[PDB]
Amino acid sequence: LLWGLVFNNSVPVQNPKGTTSKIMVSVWAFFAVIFLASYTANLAAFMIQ
Amino acid sequence: EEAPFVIVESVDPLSGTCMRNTVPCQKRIISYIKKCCKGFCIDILKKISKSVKFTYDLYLVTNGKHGKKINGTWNGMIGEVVMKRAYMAVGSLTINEERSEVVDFSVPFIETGISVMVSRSNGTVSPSAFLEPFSACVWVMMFVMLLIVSAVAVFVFEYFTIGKAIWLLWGLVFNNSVPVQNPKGTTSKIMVSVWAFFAVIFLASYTANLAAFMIQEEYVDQVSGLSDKKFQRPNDFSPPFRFGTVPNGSTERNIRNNYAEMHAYMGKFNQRGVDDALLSLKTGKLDAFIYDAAVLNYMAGRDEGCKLVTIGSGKVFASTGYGIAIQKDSGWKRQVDLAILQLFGDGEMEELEALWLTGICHNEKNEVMSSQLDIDNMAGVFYMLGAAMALSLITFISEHLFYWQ
Amino acid sequence: ICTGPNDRHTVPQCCYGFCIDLLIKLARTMQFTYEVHLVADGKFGTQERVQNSNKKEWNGMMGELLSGQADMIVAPLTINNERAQYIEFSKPFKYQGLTILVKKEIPRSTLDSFMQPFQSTLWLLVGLSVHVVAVMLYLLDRFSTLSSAMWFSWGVLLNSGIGEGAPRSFSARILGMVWAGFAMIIVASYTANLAAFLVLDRPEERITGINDPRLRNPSDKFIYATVKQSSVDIYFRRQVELSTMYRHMEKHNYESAAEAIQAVRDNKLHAFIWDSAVLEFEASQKCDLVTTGELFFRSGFGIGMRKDSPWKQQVSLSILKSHENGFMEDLDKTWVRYQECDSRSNAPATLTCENMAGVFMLVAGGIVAGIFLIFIEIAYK
Amino acid sequence: QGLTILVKKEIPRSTLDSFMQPFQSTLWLLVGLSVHVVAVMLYLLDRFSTLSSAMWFSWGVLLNSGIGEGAPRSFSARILGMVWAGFAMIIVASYTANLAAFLVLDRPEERITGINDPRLRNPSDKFIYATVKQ
Ligand SMILES: *[C@@H]1O[C@H](CO)[C@@H](O[C@@H]2O[C@H](CO)[C@@H](O)[C@H](O)[C@H]2NC(C)=O)[C@H](O)[C@H]1NC(C)=O
Ligand SMILES: O=C(Nc1ccccc1)N[C@H]1C[C@H](C(=O)O)Nc2cc(Cl)cc(Cl)c21
Ligand SMILES: *[C@@H]1O[C@H](CO)[C@@H](O)[C@H](O)[C@H]1NC(C)=O
Repeated sequence: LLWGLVFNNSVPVQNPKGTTSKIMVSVWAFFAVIFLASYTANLAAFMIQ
Repeated sequence: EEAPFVIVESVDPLSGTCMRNTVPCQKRIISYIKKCCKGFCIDILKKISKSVKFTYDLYLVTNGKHGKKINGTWNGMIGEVVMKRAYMAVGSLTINEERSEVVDFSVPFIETGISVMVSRSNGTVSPSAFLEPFSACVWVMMFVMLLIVSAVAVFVFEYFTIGKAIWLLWGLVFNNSVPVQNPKGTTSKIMVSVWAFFAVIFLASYTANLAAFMIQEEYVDQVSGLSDKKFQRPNDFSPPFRFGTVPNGSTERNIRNNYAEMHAYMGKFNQRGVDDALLSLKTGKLDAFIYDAAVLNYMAGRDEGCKLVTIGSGKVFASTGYGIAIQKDSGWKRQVDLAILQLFGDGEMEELEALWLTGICHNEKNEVMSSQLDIDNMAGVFYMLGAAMALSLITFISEHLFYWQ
Repeated sequence: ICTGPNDRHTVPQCCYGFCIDLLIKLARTMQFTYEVHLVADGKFGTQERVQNSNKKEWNGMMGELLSGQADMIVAPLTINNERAQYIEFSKPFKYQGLTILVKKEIPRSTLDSFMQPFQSTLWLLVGLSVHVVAVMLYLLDRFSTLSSAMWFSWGVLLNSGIGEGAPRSFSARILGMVWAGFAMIIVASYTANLAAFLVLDRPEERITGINDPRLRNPSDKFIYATVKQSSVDIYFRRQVELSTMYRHMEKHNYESAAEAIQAVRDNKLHAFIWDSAVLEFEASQKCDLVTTGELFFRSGFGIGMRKDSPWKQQVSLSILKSHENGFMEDLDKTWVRYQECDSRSNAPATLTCENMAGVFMLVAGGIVAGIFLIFIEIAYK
Repeated sequence: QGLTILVKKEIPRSTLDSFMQPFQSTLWLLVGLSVHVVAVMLYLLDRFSTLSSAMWFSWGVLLNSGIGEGAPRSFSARILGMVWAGFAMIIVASYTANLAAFLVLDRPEERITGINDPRLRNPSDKFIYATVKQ
């Protein structure tokens, strides 16, 4: 699941229950969305030189 | 010398009194303390002497002023031509009427007037940022295709609920809000998988284009002109900002003696010496600056970096010219004119200009990265959010509206 | 009133305008009674040899002043040296210069089709490789759910959430974990390339003044000229460093000053040389046509008088004092300042439907493919 | 041969500082407030014709995750969330665009160009340069 989330949501799976777990995973998703975004940003540079 | 039109320079012990290409300003100023001078108008005198061919001294002014009078008594270079102690005066000098009356004036050779200088800008971006990358047409064709494909889903699953498929589909465009009941049936799934393709192309193309509007220019950023309330109303719209000029000069009478408030308001924020205002505007001490045209159009183009630019140079205020002042009614006034009107034809004017006047920031500078705390320009989407909230409240009103029946 | 002899028809009509405004203003100062008429020849005038050895005459209104017909000129009459030897000029009231005209460059000319950033090869390449890896996963799961895996694969590329498949193996798992990475990479690179195409599509830079090197010697994609026998050639031909452009123009010349605008708007002239304050008032009105930012010949018009009228100095003083109160500025605002249109650098080219329509064609393709494919369920059942 | 000028290597990597940089702290807290705002609004609109549920749903959809299986049972909440999602997408989009802008138009400095470089027409004291005397 985690590895899948980074690469923009392959396929849903068994979501771990428990409030604390869900908090941690929701935090991880933030790092994800920042990462993929920054990637596309920079890869939109090398094609301008 | 009060500008990059005449330059004062001390004496050199090596090559005589000083270098070539300069002429001795031999002025027994205070009591034959020699200096020497070069620059722009010096060049034009060194070409006047090529078609009138006379001899001339070069002595400066007792008062170092620009020509305001008091009690009818005249100061400045004018003040020392009115008494005809000196047959002729050139250099940096405007042309008004109260000066045009005492003495005469030649044909002007470089046009000037009034403009404004201000620290340039930050990088602003239009509030319309969000809406830009599309014509409104696609934005309705969206709903069109949504409804038609939902009808096709009706046709398909004839062989969910149609008040629900819209939810899933509309969700998919905006990057996958939340999974819901996936309609079964192979044909349906094919149609929806097709729709997802349109989605991924759409969001992509969007981000692409919205990554353009933030790479082009902005920032007119300052004013319209002397007619703005910003100027004439000192505290109405924005209380604290303040500007000024330098007194003692020509550009006074063409504001005071025709405008009312700005004189009494600037009477508390004037600076002795020119570049004092440059220092002030370097560190935000003063907001705006008014002065002659050409001195400004030069002082900007040769700073460290063009953080200080004219307010839309194309507009000028009280456009007049420099010139060459002659004692009253001398027979020379014609020749010099006949003289100078040659040099405009022979291209030499542009030549001397390029010899002194050109500025560094002539090209359009890079539109700066606009890092944003800009709640202001992104506000429109928040306001559409609120509009959604209002649509929510009225839709809830519709609940009771049906409920009483 | 205006007695125009160029209707041989001398006809009384009316005339007005910026200059007329200045004249009617100035009148109140010095008690002027005045008829007004036009010039039969319809040209300014210059020194020209006549009778092939006899005299030097002025072929126009300037002569009409010197001849004894006129007594004062008010029109955009230029100032230079040559004329200054027989006239007396007031100070100049309206500076000006030399500029060029070109039609509006490009409002929206950027994109063609959505597949454009890729090229057809890689499309079919990934379209094959997806089924490839699909069936590979199928076998790897089968021998320690075919249509399932086919979905899973051909979906994960499409960001959807269709199907609840999964791998039960270990091999399939470790494979898909990077299949996903390839998926993300494709979409990323696609966005980047489309951004590049949309940001560095500079159509063309608006030609910059007379010193534009494209004019050092012109390509035939630069049609431009003046009106034959103007007062601009006195700086074109009389200058030596322009004789090449002089020859290009004498061959490319247009008929009338209005024919210039007619030809530019007709996509037959794509740049035009003239004075600033002659075109600039037509750009801000003919919104499809704008000027270049540069100034070439520094000069400003003025009022002409016969040599040593007893008020030369006087009218010059009045025109000075009347230039800074508000007359010239306000008269420009109400008479030369439409400000109707404002161009800028190459805009970021808002998207239109007509080049984004291509994807809707695949939408319609799905639509039509539906009612075909539907009965296949009924058949297979 | 000819006459040239020497300058050290200009910049190999001098671009970015921190990830929050393209935004500025104000809008961060603004959206952080508005998310709970719309959350509780949805809560009431569903409650009076599942609180922690809606709190998730909201504060998740911004984060692209797939956490929680909540939903709206009302009609008002539905029509509201349908555009809450749009605002979500818009924020991330604009964020990417701004970061791209910051990474593409950070020209540190252009290497000074020959003797006719105008910066040398009269030098700033940030231009130390000379020859060997005699
Ligand atoms: C220039 O303006 C200043 C005031 O704005 C005045 O300079 C004063 O300078 C003169 C000459 O040095 C002194 O006699 C006065 O006493 C100064 N004023 C005061 C209040 O002390 C003067 O009006 C102008 N002087 C010149 C030379 O232009
Ligand atoms: O070129 C011409 N006549 C011409 C007509 C048809 C074909 C060729 C030449 N006139 C010039 C000269 C004259 C002037 O005082 O500048 N009138 C005048 C006034 C304005 Cl506003 C602008 C110009 Cl260029 C002109
Ligand atoms: C933005 O403007 C303000 C005041 O004008 C000042 O911080 C500075 O000039 C600009 N910012 C930067 C980073 O230069």
